[PDB]
Amino acid sequence: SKLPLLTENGGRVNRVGFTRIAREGSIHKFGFFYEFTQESIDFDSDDGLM
Amino acid sequence: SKLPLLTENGGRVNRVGFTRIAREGSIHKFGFFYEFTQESIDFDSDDGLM
Repeated sequence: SKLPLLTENGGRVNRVGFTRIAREGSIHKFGFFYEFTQESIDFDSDDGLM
Repeated sequence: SKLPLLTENGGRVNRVGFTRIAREGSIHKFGFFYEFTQESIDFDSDDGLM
C-alpha cells in the first residue's frame, strides 16, 4: 500500500525526512580513609604493620 | 546502601579497620625398646639374629 510509485510525469509526489537522537553520561566521586596513633605502631609487637 | 560516596567537602565520612589472627602447634616424644641375654645369642641356632 505504501510503495513509492512515480507517474510518467511526476512532481512533488514522495517526500521523506530524518531524525537524530542524543545520549548522555555522568561522573561521580568516591573515597575512604583510616586513622592510627604513634603509640600503636611504636609499641606493637609486629614491625612493618603499616 | 554501603557504598563510599563523597561530596565536595569530605570530612570524617568513611572509616575502616583491620584485624589479624594467630595459629599454633606443638611437639611430642615417642620411643620403645627391647632386651635380651647372652646365652640366647651364643647358643641360638642361627647367627645374625641381631
